[PDB]
Amino acid sequence: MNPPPPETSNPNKPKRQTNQLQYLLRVVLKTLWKHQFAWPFQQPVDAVKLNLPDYYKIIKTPMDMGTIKKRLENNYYWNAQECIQDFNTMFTNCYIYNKPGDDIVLMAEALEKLFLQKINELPTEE
Ligand SMILES: Cc1nnn(C2CCN(CCN(C)C)CC2)c1-c1cccc(Oc2cc(Br)ccc2Br)n1
Ligand SMILES: [Cl-]
Ligand SMILES: [Cl-]
Repeated sequence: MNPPPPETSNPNKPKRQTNQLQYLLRVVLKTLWKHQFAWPFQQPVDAVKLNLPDYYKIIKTPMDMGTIKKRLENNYYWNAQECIQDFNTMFTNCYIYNKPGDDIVLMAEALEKLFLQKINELPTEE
């Protein structure tokens, strides 16, 4: 069975809108989401429908761009580092579960390269 998705709403959690988080939504997330390789990463892994009974035995910190998108749109984060960590968790999970040269890994690698290019221009906090 699938676990509940990562949290995207939590009223008592401290949270902010910073200019860096706005950049992560308007530039970084937007760039990755439109890419031809984004689709596997646009929602949590459905281990039931993909017939992956081992996925959530192996991946204990799941993350995906649908969750990140909801977090950014709901202003769930305190800082940019927390969101950057979510992206890095997503990529790392893909590399942990899959094998070098798999199609999904080639896709994650292309998205990660673009991610790195965009976060190099993360603005100074205003
Ligand atoms: C994210 C993410 N991380 N890992 N995976 C799967 C894990 C299982 N793998 C099976 C084949 N291995 C054993 C060689 C495929 C990749 C996904 C994911 C998420 C949503 C859909 C999706 O569908 C596929 C995408 C591609 Br490209 C290729 C096949 C499918 Br099915 N994959
Ligand atoms: Cl399953
Ligand atoms: Cl493959």
